[PDB]
Amino acid sequence: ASLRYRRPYWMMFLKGVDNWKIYTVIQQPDHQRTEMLYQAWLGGLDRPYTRPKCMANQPLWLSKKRHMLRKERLDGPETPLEKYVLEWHKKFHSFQGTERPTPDDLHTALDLVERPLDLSYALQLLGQCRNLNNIRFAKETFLVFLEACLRVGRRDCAEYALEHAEPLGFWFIDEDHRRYLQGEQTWYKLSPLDNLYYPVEENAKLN
Amino acid sequence: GHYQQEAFEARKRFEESTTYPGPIRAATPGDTRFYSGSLESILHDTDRHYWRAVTDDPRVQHLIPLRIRFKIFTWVTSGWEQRMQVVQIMAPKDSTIAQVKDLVIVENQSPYLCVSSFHLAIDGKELDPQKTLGEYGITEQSQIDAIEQNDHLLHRDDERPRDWTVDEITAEDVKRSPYKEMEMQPLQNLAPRYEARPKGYFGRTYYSGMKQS
Amino acid sequence: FRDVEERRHSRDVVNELPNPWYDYVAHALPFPDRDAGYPDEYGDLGQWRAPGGPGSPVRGPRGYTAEWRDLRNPMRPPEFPTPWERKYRQ
Amino acid sequence: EWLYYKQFKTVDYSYRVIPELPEKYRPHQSGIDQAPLPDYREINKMPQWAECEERRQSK
Amino acid sequence: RQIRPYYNLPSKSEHGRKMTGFLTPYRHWMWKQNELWRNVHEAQFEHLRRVYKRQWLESFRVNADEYIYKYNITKAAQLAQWECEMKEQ
Amino acid sequence: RADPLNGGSSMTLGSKGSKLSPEPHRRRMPWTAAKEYVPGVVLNARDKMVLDGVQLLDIESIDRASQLDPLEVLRAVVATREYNISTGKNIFQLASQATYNGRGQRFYRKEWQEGTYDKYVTLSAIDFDRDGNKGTAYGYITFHGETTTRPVQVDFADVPGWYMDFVEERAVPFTGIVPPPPSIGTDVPVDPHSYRLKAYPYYDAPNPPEFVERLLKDRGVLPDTPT
Amino acid sequence: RRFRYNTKFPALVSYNKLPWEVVNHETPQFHMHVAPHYEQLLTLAASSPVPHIIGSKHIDVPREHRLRLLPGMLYLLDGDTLPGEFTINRVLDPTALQYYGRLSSQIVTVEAVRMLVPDDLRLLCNCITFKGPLHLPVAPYASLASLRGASSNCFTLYHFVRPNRPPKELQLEKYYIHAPCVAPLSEFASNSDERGNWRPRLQAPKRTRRATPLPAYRPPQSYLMGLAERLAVVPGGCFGRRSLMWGHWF
Amino acid sequence: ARAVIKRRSPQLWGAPGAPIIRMRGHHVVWKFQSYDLVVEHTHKRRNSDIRLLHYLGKHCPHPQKSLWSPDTPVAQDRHLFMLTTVDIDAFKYWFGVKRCRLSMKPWALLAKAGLLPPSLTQNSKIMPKPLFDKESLMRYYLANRKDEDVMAREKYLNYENSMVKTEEERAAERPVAPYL
Amino acid sequence: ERGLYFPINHRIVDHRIAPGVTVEETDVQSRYRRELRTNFATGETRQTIAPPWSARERPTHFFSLRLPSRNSVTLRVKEMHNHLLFSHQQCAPMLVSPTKLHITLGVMTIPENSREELVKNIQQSMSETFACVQPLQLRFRGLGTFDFGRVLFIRVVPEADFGRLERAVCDIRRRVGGVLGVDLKGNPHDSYVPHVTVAKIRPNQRQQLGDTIPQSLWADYQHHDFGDVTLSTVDLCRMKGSPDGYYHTEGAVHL
RNA sequence: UAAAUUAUGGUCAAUUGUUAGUAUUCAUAUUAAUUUUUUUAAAUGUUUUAUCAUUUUAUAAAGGUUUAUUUUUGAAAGAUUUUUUGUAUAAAAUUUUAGGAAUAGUUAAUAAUAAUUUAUAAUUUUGAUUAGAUUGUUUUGUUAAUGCUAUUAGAUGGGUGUGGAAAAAUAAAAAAAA
Ligand SMILES: [Mg+2]
Repeated sequence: ASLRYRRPYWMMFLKGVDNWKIYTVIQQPDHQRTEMLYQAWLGGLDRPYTRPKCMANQPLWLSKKRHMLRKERLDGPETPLEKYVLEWHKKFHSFQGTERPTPDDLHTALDLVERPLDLSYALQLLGQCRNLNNIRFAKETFLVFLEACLRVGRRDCAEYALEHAEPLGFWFIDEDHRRYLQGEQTWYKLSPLDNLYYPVEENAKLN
Repeated sequence: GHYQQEAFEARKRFEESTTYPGPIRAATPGDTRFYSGSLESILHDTDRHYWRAVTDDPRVQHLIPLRIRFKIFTWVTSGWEQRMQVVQIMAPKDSTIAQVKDLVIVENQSPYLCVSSFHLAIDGKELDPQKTLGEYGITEQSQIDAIEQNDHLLHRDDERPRDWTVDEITAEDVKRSPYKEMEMQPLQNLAPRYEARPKGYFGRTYYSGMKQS
Repeated sequence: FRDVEERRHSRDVVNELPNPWYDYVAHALPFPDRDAGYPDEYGDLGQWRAPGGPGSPVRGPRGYTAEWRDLRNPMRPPEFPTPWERKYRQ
Repeated sequence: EWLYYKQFKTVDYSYRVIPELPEKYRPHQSGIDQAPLPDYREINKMPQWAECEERRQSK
Repeated sequence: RQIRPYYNLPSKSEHGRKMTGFLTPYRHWMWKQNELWRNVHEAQFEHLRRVYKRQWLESFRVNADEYIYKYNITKAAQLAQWECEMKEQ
Repeated sequence: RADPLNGGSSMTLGSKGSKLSPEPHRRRMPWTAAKEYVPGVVLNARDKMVLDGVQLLDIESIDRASQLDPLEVLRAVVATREYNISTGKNIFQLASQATYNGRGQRFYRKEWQEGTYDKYVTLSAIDFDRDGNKGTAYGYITFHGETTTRPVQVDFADVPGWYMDFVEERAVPFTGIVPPPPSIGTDVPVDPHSYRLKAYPYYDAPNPPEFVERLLKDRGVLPDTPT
Repeated sequence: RRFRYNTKFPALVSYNKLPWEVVNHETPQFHMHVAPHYEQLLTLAASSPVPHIIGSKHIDVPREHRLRLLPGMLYLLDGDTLPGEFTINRVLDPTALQYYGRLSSQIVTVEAVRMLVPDDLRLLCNCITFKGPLHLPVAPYASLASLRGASSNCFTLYHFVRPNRPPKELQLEKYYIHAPCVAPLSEFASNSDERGNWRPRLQAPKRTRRATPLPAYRPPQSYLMGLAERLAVVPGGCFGRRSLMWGHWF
Repeated sequence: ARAVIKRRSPQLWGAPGAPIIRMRGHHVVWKFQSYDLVVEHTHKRRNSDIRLLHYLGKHCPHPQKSLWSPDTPVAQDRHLFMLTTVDIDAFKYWFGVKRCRLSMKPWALLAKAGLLPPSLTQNSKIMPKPLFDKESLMRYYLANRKDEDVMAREKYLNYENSMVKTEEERAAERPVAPYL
Repeated sequence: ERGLYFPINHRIVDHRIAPGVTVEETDVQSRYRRELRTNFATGETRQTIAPPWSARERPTHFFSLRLPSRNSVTLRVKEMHNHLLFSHQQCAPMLVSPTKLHITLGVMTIPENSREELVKNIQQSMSETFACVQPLQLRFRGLGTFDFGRVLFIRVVPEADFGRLERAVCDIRRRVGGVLGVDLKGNPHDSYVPHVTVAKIRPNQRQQLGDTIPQSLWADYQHHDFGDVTLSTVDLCRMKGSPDGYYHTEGAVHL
């Protein structure tokens, strides 16, 4: 069940690419013009361009150039977090990029939430940070997550994250915050300089 | 190992011997050019195509086949691979390094090897172009390589030749010397056919002299 | 298995007998040791020819020699008086 | 196994994968022009659930 | 061929063969027992192969020695006849 | 060649073995050299239906219209995490959850500690690419108390079958360098109390009674009647 | 086997030649290639005297002879000094510094490693400084015996090599004589006064009980890749002989 | 190593190699059927004569009465005869020196002839395939074990030179006094 | 496309390299035709091999066939020298004087301490061996190289009187180097090849005149005909021509 | 320029057609074969594996060749191990047609030359080159016999050139890693 004799030797160990026979017979006139038309259809170049001499995959430079020139969704970012999503995609989602984000970047992204849409975007970015990049969390990531959820009004997301934080990867959950979020305590943190017990709806008692 | 030292000792004592009228030229024949098989195979100066059961008198070698190893970046379909080429020159017994360089640049017969000035080195030590092989004690088994002007920075991608697989080749670049020989445009006959090997030919890692698994 | 089998084999009287198909190989050389019925150089069959003829490879070649001493005149009495029949002697 | 490997048109039935080559494989000559760019001014509209929960928060 | 048990690991892949090449630990153990019987026969087979080679080598040595003796006698006779004929010539 | 199994006997085609020698049979192809392998298809066949409980948002789908409720997004993240973990665990997933990327820890597979087999790897370094489940790892492979002198790149660092037990003492900070484990034979003097050998070069485990009974039942020497 | 001359393809075109092995100092594979040679050289120096390995001071060579004499030169110094006309690079790569783990643990803890590059970029000086005395014994006649680092305390080793060269470029093959140490024999030697303390025994003690048996064997529960004898893999996939089967699941 | 494999008649390790002894015979009416033990390569072309290292001999798979022998009252000697003509020297040369292979039918025929042990194919359904245990094998090995010197001597006699020269032959061969 | 796909001239395989390193480890690249160029084409002629002990000390005397200045070869080489000087003026020091041309039959080193007794025996042997041979005729044509092109000489093809000449020179070697001990550069049982030296690079001139005579100087005259010359005298001479402007006379036999 | 004999040796040579003045092997016999009385298919799923791959699986008829078809041990056999030793592409001879004349990227030297080197080049009436015919040097039939008359299956250009070797695009009487 070896294709080394069915196809040219240069295209061995090729998986995922569909119809390698197209690249085997690409030297024909009609196949060559079809390939040229397809590359022009994908665009990104001015001259009539074709695939290299013997390659069943697109060149890395051409693929990266087309990826960068690709029109991106969300043209108009309203909030600073909306702009931060664009710049994060620019830096840590470039084609063939070896860079990996940091929990400092995650905290900066999460601290810019103002709208519930901003909260949804930040939560999705956190989830992809922990699933795709698999980045270990810091001590205060859950603190900033709780602050964001409280100041955006999402109690249920905080409770859902608390109930099974271990699948979420939150290796540090404070006893004060767990008691507050499990319906046993009315406050979760105190301001050092202000000496008041957050949230404000609880501060209305102590004052 | 043992052959070189015993041959040197035998030659030394043969030179030291004084009671010898000399070998008979008629009795000692030379190598023949005609023999069976459709291949012209050259052997050592002490070997003959015919069966010679007697060991002839040792002789001083007046023509050493110096073999110089050049780097060569052949174009494989997967990518550029750096390999080794050997250029063999026939230099006299007392040829200086200057004439050795002349011989190697006249017998390289490769467009890429002699592109720029280079210096001959042995085991990493450069050779002085003023003294001859007598000072260095160079024999036919000596391993000599060459270092070019820009081989000390070949690790840089800019110095490395740019393959069309990962790098973009411009309209000005297709008019350059190597990239004109290479053809990025797949012709119907595919005139520039090169050696091809799969990306997974050596596995997940490249070729190495050690084990990484 | 080998030890039990050889111990069993050594206990049988019918064994320890020569087995020509096993203890030796008769002739390993390709060519035979004597011609047998193959056509002669003249084209004659084996039945029409006998060995030892001119086609066989050649056998090859002051005083008195060593074979002169044993020869004696029949007039002189024989060394050993074997009673030969007169008819056979003639 | 044999049913899965039959349709790949293996002459010797050697458990190989040789997908058939269609006459029209690329979309451009299959009959479609450039891929339609999505309406950005429509996809940028905030979703109805988002508006509802925004109003709920404002409550 | 190589036997593939029904109770083996099912490759949950539609793009390839429906069964894997692995096996149950019991299957590995029972395979070793079967392979042990294969070694019992082949070891006798290999030993018989070597002794047959030795016998053939010895027979070749003896027969070749005899043939060399006879051939040398014949060629000496031929050369003697040739030199006698040369003297007569 | 190098490893003529049962000598050069060629009684059957299977007498030579499935593979003739550990070295590649053809000089051209180096990859065909004999090496330990694990089932790639089974280990990478991650559970697909387990993600059918809740929808998953695509990375390139960033438009506002396709955004979902944050609770649903968190549910999707949990589903993706459990989907990754369902088939098993790889050292790239254990390293981020262990301090100092788990340097100096002992990693072993499930089949590496079953039966007389006993092998593990002492982690020395891990390089992470963009993906958190990909990259490379290097360490010292230890087999029955004998360890490699130089670090080697681990094989199959991506397949979800790895296990590791976290110990703080063996953790090595980035300031230091992971030390190779001592060899039970040469480096540290042998002691049965500290370590006892499970299999020696001429050892082979006795036949278990359950396997013996199953083989006899299969061969039919033992009586068997259907219920 | 490979015993054929090239006649199928022209000599000018290298059609199936193996790639030449090249070591780059921008990659950790350089440390991978060089570290075991370093530890072997240190062991040889500690066991037997080695010429040209001890360095009183940094060698001074003119520029013209710099590429002629420096390459292949390896020695050691007592002080932590660096040659001039070299830009310094510190090893901040954990993968790069991982390869010196055996040297640090078994032989001598390494304090730092630095790569020095000249202004002309035609050389590489690997300078590795070890802090602390050698863990292994040092003979009084050895080269390291003249080094004050053994018995500041840290001592460094300098190695010069041309960049972008085959692994044979460094002349570390000659430093492989396996001179043994006399650590156990020195105890019984005449100079040491433990000869009377040591008590030899000629007869083995009598055995009263058999050795404790191995624990109960449990067959593996996971699936198996197959027999190693047939698959031609080494017992544990690491070392051993294919014919001699051991250390596997059975 | 072919683009389209001849699926009907495949082989192993390609052609041409591993000479193997088989039993070739044209498919005719059974009453006129007779095979030919012969050594040939693993791969054969349309005509078998292309790859024919040596010819071993005919075999007639027809039990026949011994008409050549006189009518004897011996019961065993009056059983049917299955005549087979085989070569010994060439068979030994190809088996040992060249290390050829054999198929099951020639192996069974040679086992009947006494040249080879019984083939793995022929087995009695009455006796099942046994199993082995390391402890019992070690116990038997300790119970009986041959001496290393004698085992080395017998191995040398079986494998290396066996026709040795004793002191009587050496004394006979040694030169006579006049040339001493 | 011009001819055969693989020319016969390019099917060269080198056995000086290891067997298994040319296929994969490396590829040797060189022009192998230069070393296989035949001696006939390159002008090399196999001179008698001198033993190491006799190859150190410089020669003292040499046998030559004395010829009158009027002989045809002298003017043929004169015209050759004229052509060479007209074509290139830098080979004049390499070219020898036309009056210093002789046909050498043997070279030897007589020590100066005991030269007086040896020269009498040599001259009497020459007289007694040439008292019977009639004057010889030799046809000179062709060019050759000795000492790796250091010495350029006119070849002497076999012809009439050449067999008598070689028999006479063998007898001379037997009667000079055989019975009495004199250092002959070659072997007494070997025959010296006669030649007349037209060009030669001195060891002192080796510093600036290159290492060998380039072949283009005499390529056109490599097979030139220099004609038939009759020799009727022999002379044992010494390397001293400057003082008298002629060959030094040490022994002479009017053949 | 002498006979034979210690006597058949050394192992089978044997011809058959009833015509038709004569000349010349030519109607009708015998053997061998074809022909009537209805004898007479070339099978469809090769297999294993580490899974979108890799490993093993090398001469069927197609194309019309007479100065012509020639080569490997690098896979396998193959063995304590490492290691080692060698090759080989080239030849020679036999070559058809009733009425018989020119043939050509061409010969040699040189060389890892020359679409553009040097030379009085090479093939052929001792039958060439194109064209027609036919798969080449162990096969039959007939006869007492130097003859006459038959024979088969398969090597038909390259063009990312994998492989040890292209023989690589349906065609078994080939058991192909338990
Ligand atoms: Mg024709």
